[PDB]
Amino acid sequence: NYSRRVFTNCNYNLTKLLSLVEVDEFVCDKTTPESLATGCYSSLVVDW
Amino acid sequence: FALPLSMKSTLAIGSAEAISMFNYNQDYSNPTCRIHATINSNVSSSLN
Ligand SMILES: *[C@@H]1O[C@H](CO)[C@@H](O[C@@H]2O[C@H](CO)[C@@H](O)[C@H](O)[C@H]2NC(C)=O)[C@H](O)[C@H]1NC(C)=O
Ligand SMILES: *[C@@H]1O[C@H](CO)[C@@H](O)[C@H](O)[C@H]1NC(C)=O
Ligand SMILES: *[C@@H]1O[C@H](CO)[C@@H](O)[C@H](O)[C@H]1NC(C)=O
Repeated sequence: NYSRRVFTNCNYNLTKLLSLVEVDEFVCDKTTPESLATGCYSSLVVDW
Repeated sequence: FALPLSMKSTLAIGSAEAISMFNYNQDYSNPTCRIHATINSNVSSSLN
């Protein structure tokens, strides 16, 4: 039972998530974590 | 240099963390091999 959030019409500070955790592995396709914090999106779906 | 294996994903290609943006940015224009080695205390006592 996991939860999903969709963020639209707001400015995100993805550093807040990454400076609070330590990353053990990232798997990306068509993007990178360096470019996930700089690009502009239509929506941002987060499942955790 | 010295770095733990818990941060082995911090040196990976594309990351928004402090190592790959302040400490070590790797040049991928040439043939490279990043070896995450480990030296135990028995070997690292005669060669000091
Ligand atoms: C399964 O997860 C959902 C959401 O992740 C939980 O639903 C929330 O439940 C709380 C309290 O019951 C409510 O205040 C929220 O509004 C609910 N959110 C949504 C989106 O429905 C649900 O409780 C979880 N199930 C169990 C058994 O823990
Ligand atoms: C190092 O070698 C000795 C034998 O001289 C051995 O007893 C010891 O267990 C070795 N160290 C490790 C970490 O295995
Ligand atoms: C380091 O270890 C070597 C072992 O051959 C020894 O000769 C040397 O004196 C050591 N260096 C020190 C204690 O500063």
